[PDB]
Amino acid sequence: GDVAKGKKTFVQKCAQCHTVENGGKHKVGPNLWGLFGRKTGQAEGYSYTDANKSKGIVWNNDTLMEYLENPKKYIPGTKMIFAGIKKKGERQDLVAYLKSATS
Ligand code: COH
Repeated sequence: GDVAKGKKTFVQKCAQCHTVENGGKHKVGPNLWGLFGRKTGQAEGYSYTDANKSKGIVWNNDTLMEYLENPKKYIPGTKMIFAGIKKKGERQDLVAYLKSATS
């Protein structure tokens, strides 16, 4: 995807609740450094719902694309209150940015 477009999407729709840099702070939601290839609910020092800790899947392109379309459908009980990025292209560019900015 397009990293520069995904970045703007992240700043507009995600930054209020998340940081991406290494050592970044937890805001409403968890810092996302190291997200890819890791199981759900594993950011150090963040208090996740039991649902986000137990989903049990590994975050990658496939699972993040599904999740970001409708967070609560994928993780029922989640405290991330956000409707989702409905357009596939916008979601793909956002995943491209996340992959680039979290490692
Ligand atoms: C109003 C707050 C808010 C918004 C707008 C938002 C917008 C977005 C966003 C924008 C499209 C992106 C890319 C993300 C991405 C994520 N968020 Co949020 N998140 C938010 C609050 C949270 C919270 C809170 C959690 C933890 C949920 C839980 O523990 O159930 C979270 C969890 C997540 C996770 C799972 C982390 C993990 O399993 O370690 C990802 C990925 N996210 N979030």
